Amino acid sequence: TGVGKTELARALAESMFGDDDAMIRVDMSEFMEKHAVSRLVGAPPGYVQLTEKVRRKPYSVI
Amino acid sequence: NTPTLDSLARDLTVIAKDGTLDPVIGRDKEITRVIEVLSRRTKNNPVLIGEPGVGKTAIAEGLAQAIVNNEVPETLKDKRVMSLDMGTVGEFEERLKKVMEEIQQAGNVILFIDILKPALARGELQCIGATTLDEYRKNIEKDAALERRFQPVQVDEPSVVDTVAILKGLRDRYEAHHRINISDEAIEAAVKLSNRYVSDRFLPDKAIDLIDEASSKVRLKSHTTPNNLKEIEQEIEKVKNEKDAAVHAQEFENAANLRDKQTKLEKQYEEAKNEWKNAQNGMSTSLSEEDIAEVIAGWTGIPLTKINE
Repeated sequence: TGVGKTELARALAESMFGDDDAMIRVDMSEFMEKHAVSRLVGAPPGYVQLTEKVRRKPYSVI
Repeated sequence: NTPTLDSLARDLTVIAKDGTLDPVIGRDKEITRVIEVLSRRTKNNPVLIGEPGVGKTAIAEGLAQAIVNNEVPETLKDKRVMSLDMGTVGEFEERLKKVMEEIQQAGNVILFIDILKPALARGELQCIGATTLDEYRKNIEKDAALERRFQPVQVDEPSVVDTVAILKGLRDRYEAHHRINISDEAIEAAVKLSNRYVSDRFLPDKAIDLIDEASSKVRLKSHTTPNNLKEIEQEIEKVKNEKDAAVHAQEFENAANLRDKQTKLEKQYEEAKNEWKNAQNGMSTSLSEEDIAEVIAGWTGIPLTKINE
C-alpha cells in the first residue's frame, strides 16, 4: 500500500475521460455491517449513494 | 490527548490522580521491573507471566501510581497508562487502526492488553501483556515476529515476610469509621496460618483471608444493655401510641398522666444512654490471638482444639 496505486487510477481517468476529478472513491472500510450494503445502492423505502453519483457521471472510474 | 483511546478503553492516570483506592503495597519490586523493560531498546513489551489471580492487576495499578508520586524516572516521566479490557471485543479491526496512530503521535501512551504483528514489529506500540503462562507459550511463542518483541516477566506470588508489610502499611487506612484498636500480634498471626490451610489461590489474595470473621465478639458485645434499655424503650413505645388514641376518644382524664410519664421516660432514656457510652468509650478492644483461628475452623472442618496449639 502507498506505492502509488491511487496515482495510477487518477492518471488512467485523465487520459481516457479527459478529467481527473471524475472519480468516485468508495471506501470499503466503512462498509462492514450487513446493513451497509443498502447505502451505496440507494436508500431503501421506509427509511429515508454510488448509484446516484454514477448516474450523473457515467464516464467515471470507480 | 488521544480522544479515541480515552473512550474505547479505561485510563489509569485519572484514577490514580484522585487516589481514592487503596495503594499498592508489597509490589515495590515489580515497580522497577516494568519501567526497566520499557526503557530497553529491544523487547520493550513486558508480559505479566503467571496464573490469573496472583496479583497481576495490582502490577498495572502501581505503574500509574508512580506518575502521581513523581517516582518514575525521566524515561517514563509524564506518560499516561491506558488499559484495553477484553470485554469490548470485521468492524473490530477498524477501531484498533485509529488507536495506534494516536499512540505514535503522542509518544506517551502505554498500552496494556490482557492484526497487531506489524505494530509490535516496529516497536511503535509499547503494550504490556497480561496473558497467563499457558496461553503465552501457545499463541505468542509460535510466532517469530512477537517472540523477539515481548519480554516475559516473572510475576509470581511474593514472600511470606512481604505479605506482613502489606497489612501494616494498610492498617492506617483500615481505621477511619469507628476508631477501633487492632493489636500488632494479630498482624503477624494472619500470615502463618493462611498458607497452612488455604493454599489454592497463591499470594497475596489467599494470604489475606484469615481476618474476615475471626475476632468480632468483644467490641460491640459489651455495647449491649443487660436488661436496661430493653424495657425502658418498650414503655415509651406503648405510651405514645395509646396517647394519640385517647385524644380522638375525648379521654383526657388519663392522657394528662401519660404525658408526664412519657416526658420522664424520655429523660431517663438519654441519661441511661449517656452513662453507658461514657464508661465504655475510654477502654479499647484490641484483637486477641485466641479467636483468630476460630474462623479457619469452619473453612476446612478442623476442630478448634486441634488448631489451637
